[PDB]
Amino acid sequence: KTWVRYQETLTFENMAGVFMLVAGGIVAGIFLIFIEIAYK
Amino acid sequence: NKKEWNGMMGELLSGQADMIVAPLTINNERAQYIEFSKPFKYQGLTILVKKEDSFMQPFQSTLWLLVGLSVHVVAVMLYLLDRFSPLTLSSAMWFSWGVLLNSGIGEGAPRSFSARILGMVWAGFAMIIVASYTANLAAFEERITGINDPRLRNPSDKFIYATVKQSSVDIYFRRQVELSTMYRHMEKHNYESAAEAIQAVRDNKLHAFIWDSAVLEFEA
Amino acid sequence: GSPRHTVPQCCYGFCIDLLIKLARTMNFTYEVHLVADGKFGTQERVNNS
Amino acid sequence: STNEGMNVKKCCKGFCIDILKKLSRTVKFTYDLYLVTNGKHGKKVNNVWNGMIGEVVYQRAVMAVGSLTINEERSEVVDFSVPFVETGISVMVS
Amino acid sequence: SFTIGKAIWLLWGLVFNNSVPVQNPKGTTSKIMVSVWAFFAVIFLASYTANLAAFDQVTGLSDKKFQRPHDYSPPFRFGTVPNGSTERNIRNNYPYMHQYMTRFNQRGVEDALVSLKTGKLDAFIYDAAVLNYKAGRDEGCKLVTIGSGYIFATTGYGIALQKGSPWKRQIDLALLQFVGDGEMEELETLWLTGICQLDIDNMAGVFYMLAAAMALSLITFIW
Amino acid sequence: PSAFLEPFSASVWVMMFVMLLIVSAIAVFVFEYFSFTIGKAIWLLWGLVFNNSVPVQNPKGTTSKIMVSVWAFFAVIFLASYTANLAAFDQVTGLSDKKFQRPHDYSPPFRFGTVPNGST
Amino acid sequence: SQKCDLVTTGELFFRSGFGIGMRKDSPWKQNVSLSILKSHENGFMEDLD
Ligand SMILES: *[C@@H]1O[C@H](CO)[C@@H](O)[C@H](O)[C@H]1NC(C)=O
Ligand SMILES: *[C@@H]1O[C@H](CO)[C@@H](O)[C@H](O)[C@H]1NC(C)=O
Ligand SMILES: *[C@@H]1O[C@H](CO)[C@@H](O)[C@H](O)[C@H]1NC(C)=O
Ligand SMILES: *[C@@H]1O[C@H](CO)[C@@H](O)[C@H](O)[C@H]1NC(C)=O
Repeated sequence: KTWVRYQETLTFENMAGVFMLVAGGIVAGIFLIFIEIAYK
Repeated sequence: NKKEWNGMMGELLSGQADMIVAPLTINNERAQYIEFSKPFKYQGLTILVKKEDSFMQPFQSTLWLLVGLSVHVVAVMLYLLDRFSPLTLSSAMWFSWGVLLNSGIGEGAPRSFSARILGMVWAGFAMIIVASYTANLAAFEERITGINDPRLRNPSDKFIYATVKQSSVDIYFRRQVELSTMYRHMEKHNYESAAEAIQAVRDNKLHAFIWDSAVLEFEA
Repeated sequence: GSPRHTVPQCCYGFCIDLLIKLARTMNFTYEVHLVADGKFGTQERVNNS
Repeated sequence: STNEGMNVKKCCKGFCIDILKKLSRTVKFTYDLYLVTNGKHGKKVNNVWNGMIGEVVYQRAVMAVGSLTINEERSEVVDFSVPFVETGISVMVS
Repeated sequence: SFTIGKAIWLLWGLVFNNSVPVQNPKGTTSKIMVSVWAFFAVIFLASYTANLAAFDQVTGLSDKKFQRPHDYSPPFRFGTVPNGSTERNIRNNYPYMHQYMTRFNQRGVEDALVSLKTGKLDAFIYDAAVLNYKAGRDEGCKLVTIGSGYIFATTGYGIALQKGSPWKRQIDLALLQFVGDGEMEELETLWLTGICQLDIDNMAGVFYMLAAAMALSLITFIW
Repeated sequence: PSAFLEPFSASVWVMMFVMLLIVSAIAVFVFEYFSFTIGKAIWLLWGLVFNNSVPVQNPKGTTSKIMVSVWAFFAVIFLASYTANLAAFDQVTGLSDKKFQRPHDYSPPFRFGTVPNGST
Repeated sequence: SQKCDLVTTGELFFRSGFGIGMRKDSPWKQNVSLSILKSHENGFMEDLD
């Protein structure tokens, strides 16, 4: 009784590649937007 | 060429000890040398472990290019129907990427007297594709469970199991002749005390540890 | 159900082929008649004695 | 139709053949290896064995160098050596 | 303002709500009907996702699947080999399991292997390490056992001699010499192996219905 | 299911504010190159997640609609991951259950007892 | 295998021996028993299954 009975989508490592590919897609989209602005 | 003992039995046979108040393990060698008493503790062994998404790149890239070529062909044939009526190309691309956008865009409605059917079928087609994608993403080994495991007979750098150096549990594992490979695995990671084993398993350096049951229940 | 209506019909199946195999092994014939009721049989008390 | 047959010579390799060759190197005896023609590993059908148990127990073979499982009936009819590998039972599924 | 006869596009664009503007609703009745139809579309999409969500096997020797697979809809079957010690191990363990094997009999080792490769067999009780070898030499790591023999019998092999053979002690000493120097580990390393969401028909049928939709759009375009 | 700390975990929220600041700076740069999206870009960017925002008239230079579509696809896959997190989030079958040995297969443990020194 | 609504339950007990109900002491029982044993030793139930 005194010893035995007496008791008392992670986005850290899994979605790291998710963050890397989303950031790469964002950088590619921003590059396409600035090329579209510099063209027209 | 004499076999001796050490620790508590090294002091008992040499006169530096008279009464061992300790969890002494009953086996063949210690019962024939010294006398035993009534066993007050009934306790067994157990294994201490550490029990604590194919989006685009692990997912196969055939249907993504298929949807891209599909929306390209849809935009081309809607632009050709806008040519053959029964910023034109920019508004056509805006409509074709705003139907698929599925969140809200500041647009209008193009002249679709013979093209509203294609737009409504493409809208339902895009939503049933993303619904099936959500469905089959939502619908879609650390434990050891004993000593009878051939995965531990062929270990690796992940299947790490050890025991206390110079222990009676190691004597019982050495006595059985079919436990040679696990003995050779545990002798490479010999640990002195139990607190060092707890510190090693806490810092993600271990994956299994043979230890008595009630002590780990108290630690749990 | 019926007072008296028993006609010659065709019997086959699993036990009939077993009996044909038994008649093929040892040289004997048979004669299949059907049971009247549809009960297996228990130890029933009769109304007399 | 009958028990007529011919003596076909065939080559053997593998794990138990390596065990047989290492026993022929260590103990230095001449092996008389032949495949069994009665059947599989063994099952007693009305005091009639078959396979390696039927060859060893009925005084037609001396020993079983090849792979042979251990149960109660084979511990009763003959005696085994020390174990060297843990090959239990499992279930292959699709 | 096209709700005279052309309400089909507006109505089935408000089913999925893919950001398709149509008109500015000034009537209260129209917005109430659109809100009720949108709530119906939301609960219909919830029922559709519930239908899509509702649409290791044996984890022990005392499992109910060995009795009957009634817990699930597809049934399975299994069997062992005749004239072997595995059947005697089953008869010593459970004669009920021997009668389960007697109902679902089979031919042999290679026949059960062909039945596993072609799909004519679900489960097959065999040895522990030999099925691991067959899984390792399997092309593509397909045939994988449930575990590797955790709470199974875990038996071993040996060398059987005659009762009273004087050559037994020398063979025992030779086997103790072969095991206790790493030679048996070399034999177990050399002569063993070490190698070992998506659907097809549904979007194909959706593609057939899409081809029918393109045919109907071509019919409405030519007339 | 009292409160969830799994998707954002108070570490990704800083990246949400950084992306809001970047989209606001891009909107200021486009408005300088060229309409309430000068300092109010938060309601226009984060408001397009729950697909009932007010339609804002995009410029004709094909600038805002591409990043709106990218953020819309990000919101769709974020809601898909949220539904997957919700989907991933009788007790005792009998004597054949693994709970009688140890309920370590599940998260909560339990306990049981009979009469002391009895026939049970 | 005929219909799609006949699924057996998990309960299966009283697994007795179904055979042939024979008469009393008679010399025409041993040959029948040898024929049944001849059916046991070969694949007589397997092909009928
Ligand atoms: C079968 O026919 C033979 C004919 O000689 C004879 O033994 C007997 O009449 C029959 N009995 C057996 C052996 O089935
Ligand atoms: C016996 O008497 C009962 C009526 O008490 C009747 O129904 C039955 O047919 C009779 N026959 C027997 C022996 O059961
Ligand atoms: C076992 O071996 C015998 C021959 O000894 C053979 O007739 C039988 O078919 C084999 N298997 C069975 C089903 O017992
Ligand atoms: C049939 O049974 C008799 C004993 O009643 C026996 O002597 C005879 O050999 C048996 N014949 C065959 C073919 O089994």
